[PDB]
Amino acid sequence: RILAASFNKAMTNIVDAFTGVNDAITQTSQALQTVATALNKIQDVVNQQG
Amino acid sequence: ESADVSEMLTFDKKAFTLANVSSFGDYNLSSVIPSLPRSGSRVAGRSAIE
Amino acid sequence: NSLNHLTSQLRQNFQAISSSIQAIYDRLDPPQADQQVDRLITGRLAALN
Amino acid sequence: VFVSHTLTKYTEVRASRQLAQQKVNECVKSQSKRYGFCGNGTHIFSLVNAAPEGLVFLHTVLLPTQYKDVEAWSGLCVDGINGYVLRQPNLALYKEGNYYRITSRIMFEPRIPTIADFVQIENCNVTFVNISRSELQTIVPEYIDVNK
Amino acid sequence: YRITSRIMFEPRIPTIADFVQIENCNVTFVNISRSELQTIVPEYIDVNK
Amino acid sequence: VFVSHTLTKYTEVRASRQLAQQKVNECVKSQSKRYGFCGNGTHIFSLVN
Amino acid sequence: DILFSKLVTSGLGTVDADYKKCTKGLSIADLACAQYYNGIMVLPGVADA
Amino acid sequence: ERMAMYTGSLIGGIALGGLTSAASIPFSLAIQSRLNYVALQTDVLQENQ
Amino acid sequence: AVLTYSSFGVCADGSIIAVQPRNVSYDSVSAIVTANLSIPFNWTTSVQVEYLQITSTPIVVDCSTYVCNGNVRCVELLKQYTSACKTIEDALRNSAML
Amino acid sequence: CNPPDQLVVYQQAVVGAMLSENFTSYGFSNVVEMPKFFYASNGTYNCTDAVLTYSSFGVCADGSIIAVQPRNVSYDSVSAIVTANLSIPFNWTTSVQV
Ligand SMILES: *[C@@H]1O[C@H](CO)[C@@H](O[C@@H]2O[C@H](CO)[C@@H](O[C@@H]3O[C@H](CO)[C@@H](O)[C@H](O)[C@@H]3O)[C@H](O)[C@H]2NC(C)=O)[C@H](O)[C@H]1NC(C)=O
Ligand SMILES: *[C@@H]1O[C@H](CO)[C@@H](O[C@@H]2O[C@H](CO)[C@@H](O[C@@H]3O[C@H](CO)[C@@H](O)[C@H](O)[C@@H]3O)[C@H](O)[C@H]2NC(C)=O)[C@H](O)[C@H]1NC(C)=O
Ligand SMILES: *[C@@H]1O[C@H](CO)[C@@H](O[C@@H]2O[C@H](CO)[C@@H](O)[C@H](O)[C@H]2NC(C)=O)[C@H](O)[C@H]1NC(C)=O
Ligand SMILES: *[C@@H]1O[C@H](CO)[C@@H](O[C@@H]2O[C@H](CO)[C@@H](O)[C@H](O)[C@H]2NC(C)=O)[C@H](O)[C@H]1NC(C)=O
Ligand SMILES: *[C@@H]1O[C@H](CO)[C@@H](O[C@@H]2O[C@H](CO)[C@@H](O)[C@H](O)[C@H]2NC(C)=O)[C@H](O)[C@H]1NC(C)=O
Ligand SMILES: *[C@@H]1O[C@H](CO)[C@@H](O[C@@H]2O[C@H](CO)[C@@H](O)[C@H](O)[C@H]2NC(C)=O)[C@H](O)[C@H]1NC(C)=O
Ligand SMILES: *[C@@H]1O[C@H](CO)[C@@H](O[C@@H]2O[C@H](CO)[C@@H](O)[C@H](O)[C@H]2NC(C)=O)[C@H](O)[C@H]1NC(C)=O
Ligand SMILES: *[C@@H]1O[C@H](CO)[C@@H](O[C@@H]2O[C@H](CO)[C@@H](O)[C@H](O)[C@H]2NC(C)=O)[C@H](O)[C@H]1NC(C)=O
Ligand SMILES: *[C@@H]1O[C@H](CO)[C@@H](O)[C@H](O)[C@H]1NC(C)=O
Ligand SMILES: *[C@@H]1O[C@H](CO)[C@@H](O)[C@H](O)[C@H]1NC(C)=O
Ligand SMILES: *[C@@H]1O[C@H](CO)[C@@H](O)[C@H](O)[C@H]1NC(C)=O
Ligand SMILES: *[C@@H]1O[C@H](CO)[C@@H](O)[C@H](O)[C@H]1NC(C)=O
Ligand SMILES: *[C@@H]1O[C@H](CO)[C@@H](O)[C@H](O)[C@H]1NC(C)=O
Ligand SMILES: *[C@@H]1O[C@H](CO)[C@@H](O)[C@H](O)[C@H]1NC(C)=O
Ligand SMILES: *[C@@H]1O[C@H](CO)[C@@H](O)[C@H](O)[C@H]1NC(C)=O
Ligand SMILES: *[C@@H]1O[C@H](CO)[C@@H](O)[C@H](O)[C@H]1NC(C)=O
Ligand SMILES: *[C@@H]1O[C@H](CO)[C@@H](O)[C@H](O)[C@H]1NC(C)=O
Ligand SMILES: *[C@@H]1O[C@H](CO)[C@@H](O)[C@H](O)[C@H]1NC(C)=O
Ligand SMILES: *[C@@H]1O[C@H](CO)[C@@H](O)[C@H](O)[C@H]1NC(C)=O
Repeated sequence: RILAASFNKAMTNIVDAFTGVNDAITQTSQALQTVATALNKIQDVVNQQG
Repeated sequence: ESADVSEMLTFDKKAFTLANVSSFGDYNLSSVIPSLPRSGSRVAGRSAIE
Repeated sequence: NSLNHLTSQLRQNFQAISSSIQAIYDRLDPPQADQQVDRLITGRLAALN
Repeated sequence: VFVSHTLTKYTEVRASRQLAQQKVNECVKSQSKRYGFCGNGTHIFSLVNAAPEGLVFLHTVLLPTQYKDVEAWSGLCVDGINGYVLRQPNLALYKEGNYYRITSRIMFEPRIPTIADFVQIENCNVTFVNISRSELQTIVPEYIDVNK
Repeated sequence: YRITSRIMFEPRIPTIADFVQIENCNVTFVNISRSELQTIVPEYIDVNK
Repeated sequence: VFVSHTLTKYTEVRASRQLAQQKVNECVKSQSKRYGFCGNGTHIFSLVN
Repeated sequence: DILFSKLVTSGLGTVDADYKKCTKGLSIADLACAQYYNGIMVLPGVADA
Repeated sequence: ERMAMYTGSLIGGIALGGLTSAASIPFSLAIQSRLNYVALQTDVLQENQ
Repeated sequence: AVLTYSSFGVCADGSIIAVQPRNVSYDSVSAIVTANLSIPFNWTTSVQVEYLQITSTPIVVDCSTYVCNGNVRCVELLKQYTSACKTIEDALRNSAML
Repeated sequence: CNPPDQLVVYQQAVVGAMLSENFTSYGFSNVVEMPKFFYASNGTYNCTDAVLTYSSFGVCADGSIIAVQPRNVSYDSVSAIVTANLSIPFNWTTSVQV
């Protein structure tokens, strides 16, 4: 039960980090840091084809 | 290039304090352990191999 | 493919009288031939790069 | 110049595509014990989703939050002539109150000691638990000294 | 008799927990009786019989 | 031309950097049983400088 | 869909052209059809949605 | 500076044995534990160290 | 720090500060010894994200149209560069197929 | 006036052509409409195997264009620890992959 509750909380913060509603507090966790790194790499690819 | 290199460079103060030559007993590891900071303002220096 | 591209680049004139270095020195005095040979030198070094 | 730009990018994508296929086979389809390949902790499972020009992985790992201290022992020495060590090197024998228990060193999984959990060796250590055949029941509840 | 690891020579006294029972035997197996199994497994006591 | 030289070198470094991270996680921190990844024999421990 | 809309839409990037519309002339050619007139053909993405 | 802290932490991690209160273990025990990962050690006196 | 490069970083107000490595607790190989051992007892679930590119939009160019713009007289001059168009078109087509 | 087209070659023969107009060009007798181009071939569209493929498109030996599907495989699964009927492999075959 504790594992499931923790997983549900993490998945919510992941969607929040993809949108940007928690941008000012994303630095509080390394897990949220990986989302910033992933978004930066996707943004680079999106800005390079043309 | 500066982002993924920074992700690799992690630190552990707990494990760092075991960098003595005395922690390895009969195994001579003096050629690889960090050098003592000569005049402060830093925590470590290059080893006898670097 | 890489070798054929490098060898074929030797036939280019690079806006010179001819692609043959000997042909330039057979037609002009050294003061004028050297200026035209420099075109082949720069063009061929670009092919090597 | 354009061909040079495209060929260079195919090298970047080809390297990253092979890594993505390894992560699908080792982190998504299977469970991996290779440390650091599917996160930074103990891997459980992974999820994947489509992303622009690529894939996105959602690694699910376990991170410890609390620790338990146990007074562990290296092994048993019975009658001073019989030495015993645990069958798996990743298991540890410890004392809890008046009895003994066996746990994994990776996760705290208490287990009742059984005679099949030990491997007999030729000699003993000074650090082994001193015990006689008659009292071995206190460590292994199922043991019976039949021959005595 | 002794049991050792194939990767590194670590001798070990054979215990009944080191074996797995199977349905049939093979011609190359070591033939003993229940009465003499002690020679291979020193801790084996024939409770039955 | 200079941009081409730098990008091509970054391809070499990016591939070698990923291998270095794998060797830190599998040979330096943990003990590896993957044959040939951390030498040619049975791996015990690895150091880095 | 978040990762495909939240990020900048690649309208100015590599989007394949409707060749069936580029030669009809019923509207002035967009960026995709304009490149087709210069022989540049962006093939459909192998990663079909 | 960061390199010395990075390599120094990794070298010191080999001496960690998971003891309570972070107490360091003799390095002979660390080698013995890594040897056990290869094969279950039966040499009790550890002469090969 | 919101923007970083090597050992330097800047925060929201623009002050420059020195960046430090992330704190991590290294895992340790539990020793087989008579001592006091610390063993993980409670666990939490953490989700981490990784992005890997697997494809790039293939592009093929018709050499005759790009350089000659469909001029009939130009394509006749292009035929003298026998290995030019063939090498470019082959390189792009093979990469797209593979 | 003359935008570029693409020709599909298979076993030293032209089996089809991709066109921007609804014309039976290059002598082909059949033309079909695809989402982003017209396709001219000579074939009858009574096939399911593709000899040449690109992305979601493939062509049969007679030149008919069809939509290619992912390869069907059976994924391996972790056998759960539970009281129920379980399926366990019983027979095995040897396969060589290059
Ligand atoms: C794997 O990743 C985690 C996630 O970042 C690594 O860091 C550890 O993360 C937790 C939080 O997720 C930290 O907990 C916090 O620590 C401070 C310590 O003073 C405390 O004030 C907070 O209340 C909270 O407990 C944990 O300490 C942190 N580790 C360190 C050394 O800071 C984890 O270390 C990684 N593990 C591996 C094996 O790579
Ligand atoms: C690894 O590759 C092999 C082939 O090299 C895959 O085997 C194929 O698996 C599929 C799905 O189980 C089989 O299809 C089924 O076959 C039966 C009998 O014809 C039919 O009744 C089903 O409706 C379906 O068609 C296929 O025949 C089989 N092929 C071979 C040659 O064995 C296997 O699935 C792959 N495994 C993994 C884990 O990727
Ligand atoms: C561990 O190795 C170091 C480095 O080789 C030894 O230090 C050297 O000792 C020799 C003794 O003949 C001296 O000549 C060198 O000048 C020393 N070098 C340095 C850099 O200190 C050290 O003695 C060894 N220690 C043990 C206990 O084996
Ligand atoms: C086996 O016995 C040796 C001694 O013969 C043990 O080593 C001693 O361990 C204690 C506790 O760490 C140290 O204080 C002694 O100094 C050690 N003696 C020597 C000679 O090194 C060793 O720990 C035992 N090994 C096992 C696996 O139980
Ligand atoms: C287990 O018993 C042995 C003796 O059979 C103990 O080892 C002796 O300990 C004393 C006290 O330090 C020494 O003087 C002897 O020389 C040791 N003898 C041997 C053969 O090692 C041992 O201390 C007991 N183990 C425990 C964990 O209490
Ligand atoms: C163990 O006993 C079996 C008894 O059958 C032996 O196997 C027989 O060996 C004899 C002599 O070669 C053959 O004629 C029989 O046909 C074999 N029977 C079987 C089982 O096929 C076996 O050789 C003995 N093994 C040892 C090592 O004692
Ligand atoms: C492990 O830790 C326990 C406590 O959890 C230690 O027990 C103490 O041991 C000293 C020995 O002089 C006694 O004075 C204390 O009174 C003991 N405390 C309790 C609560 O019993 C024990 O010594 C440690 N053992 C090892 C092998 O490291
Ligand atoms: C597993 O399958 C077996 C049959 O292979 C099931 O056995 C049946 O169980 C029901 C229970 O109501 C009986 O009515 C049937 O007569 C049984 N069939 C046979 C052939 O004996 C069993 O229930 C299944 N069990 C699980 C746990 O999945
Ligand atoms: C090793 O540890 C001791 C602890 O007293 C300390 O004096 C010594 O300076 C340390 N070694 C180095 C090289 O810092
Ligand atoms: C046998 O069972 C009895 C209880 O009926 C118990 O007292 C005794 O200790 C058991 N024997 C052993 C060896 O534990
Ligand atoms: C112990 O067991 C053996 C059989 O293994 C038996 O012969 C012997 O008499 C028993 N008792 C003693 C004291 O050895
Ligand atoms: C011991 O073996 C005999 C046959 O020799 C059998 O009848 C008996 O049931 C066995 N003992 C037990 C406890 O089953
Ligand atoms: C890492 O640990 C050091 C102390 O060892 C601490 O000063 C530092 O602030 C920690 N973390 C970061 C992210 O800087
Ligand atoms: C584990 O930690 C959680 C979160 O604090 C707590 O609710 C739970 O009761 C703990 N479990 C144990 C066994 O200590
Ligand atoms: C293409 O031409 C065929 C044959 O004349 C006709 O049946 C079809 O309707 C046409 N389709 C379009 C979209 O022009
Ligand atoms: C395709 O078939 C048509 C039908 O008349 C035929 O006339 C043409 O020669 C054939 N050519 C090819 C490409 O098969
Ligand atoms: C399609 O192919 C099948 C199988 O070869 C064949 O029997 C049939 O005559 C063909 N035509 C139609 C309309 O099904
Ligand atoms: C794969 O499975 C699908 C759906 O069940 C089926 O329609 C198709 O014929 C199968 N084979 C191929 C090659 O797509
Ligand atoms: C396994 O399958 C093969 C044919 O593939 C058959 O000859 C053999 O008898 C089967 N074995 C069993 C044990 O069912």
